[PDB]
Amino acid sequence: QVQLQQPGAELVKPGASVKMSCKASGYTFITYWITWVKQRPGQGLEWIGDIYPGGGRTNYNEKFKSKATLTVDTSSSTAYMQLRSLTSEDSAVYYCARYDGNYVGYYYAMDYWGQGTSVTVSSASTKGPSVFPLAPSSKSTSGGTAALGCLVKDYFPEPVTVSWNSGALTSGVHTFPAVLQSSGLYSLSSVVTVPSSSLGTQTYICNVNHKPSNTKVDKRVEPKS
Amino acid sequence: DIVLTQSPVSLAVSLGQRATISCRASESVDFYGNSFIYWYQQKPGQAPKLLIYRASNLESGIPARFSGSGSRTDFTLTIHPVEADDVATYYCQQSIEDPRTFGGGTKLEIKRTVAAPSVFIFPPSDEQLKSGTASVVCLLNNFYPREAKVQWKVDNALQSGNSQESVTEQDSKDSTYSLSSTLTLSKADYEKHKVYACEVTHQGLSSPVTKSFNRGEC
Amino acid sequence: TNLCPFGEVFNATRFASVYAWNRKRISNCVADYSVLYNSASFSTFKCYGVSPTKLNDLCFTNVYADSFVIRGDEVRQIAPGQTGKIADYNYKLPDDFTGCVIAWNSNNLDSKVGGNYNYLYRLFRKSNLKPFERDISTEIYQAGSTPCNGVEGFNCYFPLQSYGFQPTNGVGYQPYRVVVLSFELLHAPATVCGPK
Ligand SMILES: *[C@@H]1O[C@H](CO)[C@@H](O[C@@H]2O[C@H](CO)[C@@H](O[C@@H]3O[C@H](CO[C@H]4O[C@H](CO)[C@@H](O)[C@H](O[C@H]5O[C@H](CO)[C@@H](O)[C@H](O)[C@@H]5O)[C@@H]4O)[C@@H](O)[C@H](O)[C@@H]3O)[C@H](O)[C@H]2NC(C)=O)[C@H](O)[C@H]1NC(C)=O
Repeated sequence: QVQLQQPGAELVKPGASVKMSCKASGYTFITYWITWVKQRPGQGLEWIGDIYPGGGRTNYNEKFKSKATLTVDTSSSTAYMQLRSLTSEDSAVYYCARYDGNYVGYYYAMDYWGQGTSVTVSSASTKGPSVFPLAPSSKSTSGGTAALGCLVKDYFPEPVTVSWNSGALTSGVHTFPAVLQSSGLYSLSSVVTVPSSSLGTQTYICNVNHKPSNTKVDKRVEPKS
Repeated sequence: DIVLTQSPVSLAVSLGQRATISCRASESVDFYGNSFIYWYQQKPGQAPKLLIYRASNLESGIPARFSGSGSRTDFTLTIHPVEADDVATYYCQQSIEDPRTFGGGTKLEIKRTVAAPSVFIFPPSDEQLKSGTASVVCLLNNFYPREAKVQWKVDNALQSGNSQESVTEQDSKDSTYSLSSTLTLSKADYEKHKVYACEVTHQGLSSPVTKSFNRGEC
Repeated sequence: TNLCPFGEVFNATRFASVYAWNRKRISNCVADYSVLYNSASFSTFKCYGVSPTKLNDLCFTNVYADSFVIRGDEVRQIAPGQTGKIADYNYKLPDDFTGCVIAWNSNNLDSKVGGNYNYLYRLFRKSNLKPFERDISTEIYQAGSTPCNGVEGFNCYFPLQSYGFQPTNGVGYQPYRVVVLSFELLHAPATVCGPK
């Protein structure tokens, strides 16, 4: 079970620094190169640099030698990337991945990846969301089913995660991407289509989790009146 | 620095049909018979996944529907037959020289049969109205193709400039989209009007569909 | 035509035991790496501080070609920062190593029917090797408080142990020939270059 694990998100102030971790397990950490890659929202991938955990030799993209410093801690099987003097242009997802470096085999192929650390560079304060019901309508079987949901509003930074009924309701759930409002806060809706008959019999609860503010809201959604 | 250019930028293909994505290198990536080109598949919100290494070698666990070919400057990833869960962006990478560089990506969309949206409208909750802002939401569920028009009408007047749309990624199983349109008003403005409606135009609807409510459940 | 004598190292009829690893100093020549790139034998070809594709474009003050035989599941120890019997007691690369490690299966040459026992490694040592140290001592290893007086006994072991290379063994326990090319850049003028 080869695994590379990265923290999901970081919020860091402009001009400050951030240090991100990539915890390796399921293989011998010091025999594979670790590489780091940048992906700005909606864009392609950009190579930052590589480190060989046995002895710590590094190789840097010339674009990033002033921005990034790669280290490892072999005792913990953890690789780190430090980014310095952050600007808004450094807001992005940073991936770690491994390659074996064998010229007659996989060579630079990245067969295993961490799931990325999403870095937001902002001076704004952390704000937990307000969760409001999108109540099902009394009119029955439009489209053959009823719809209901949660409006998750006025939170910062991303991300928020939504589940329904603690993860027991997964069918027909649609969680929209967050939109950045003019206020500088994020907003998101999560909806689910359910049988119109089940409106009385079944309780629907959206579970909203905003880890950056350590907020968890469980909001029951009921027909109005 | 080798520049890799991927075409098409976007591509729509039906189930069972063939998708061919091309990668063009500003310089040859051939070294002693090897083409150091790699292909990755990235589904939204996830790390890229290795598909092909050394331009034609399939990574273990990857279906043979994926194939890589080409030499020197021109390379191709082929998906035949295309399936529903192939919705992703596809990237090429070169490693003949440093810095290793990636192409800009090719986004693959599944063409399926037309499907009309199911339309629902949601009034603002009373809890939100206590804060002084009212959000009215219109939901278009499980539709294809992506093009849809959502028009907000307040007391029968078309409203523009105070609404925002968000769309999901194409569903990995049924290949539909879903869309929210949110109309934002101050509490005072919301309370000045009675009829709230959203009207949806879409290729799957023989004529536009309107969902509405009267403020205060009138 | 003054080609660096890679064939003398890679294709030498005899290879050394890893505890007595051989070193060939290479200088004043043009190194044609094509012969390495065009070889289908190599199972390991890993470079550090240098790129495998860029070798023909680079110039070095000196090249050392170190060679020896180990078993296959030990080739992973021939790399910077490694631990284990081979890396600690037989052949150690520094953290800042600059060069390439090349290995290929040599079962057809270095095994024989009753087993080949002429290849050995150091099993016991009082301290780890320093990088690029070659220890050929056969002195009895004192594992306990009792002195050994040159004689094997209860806590007194001969420090070397034979590989038993059986032709029918699995690949993890088959012999692999290894060449380690180290490229040293000094401030002195360069003597070894690939075809630029
Ligand atoms: C250890 O010993 C073994 C056995 O003795 C050695 O193995 C032999 O190695 C040679 C290579 O050194 C192999 O044979 C030839 O490889 C030649 C290399 O080809 C290049 O150069 C030629 C002349 O310049 C040319 O014909 C050829 O043209 C090709 O490439 C061009 C550029 O890409 C292209 O335009 C042409 O159209 C063409 O495709 C190359 O430029 C070649 O001349 C021969 O055809 C053959 O391939 C042997 O097969 C190996 N034999 C075995 C049994 O393995 C080994 O190298 C030794 N190791 C060391 C370290 O010395």
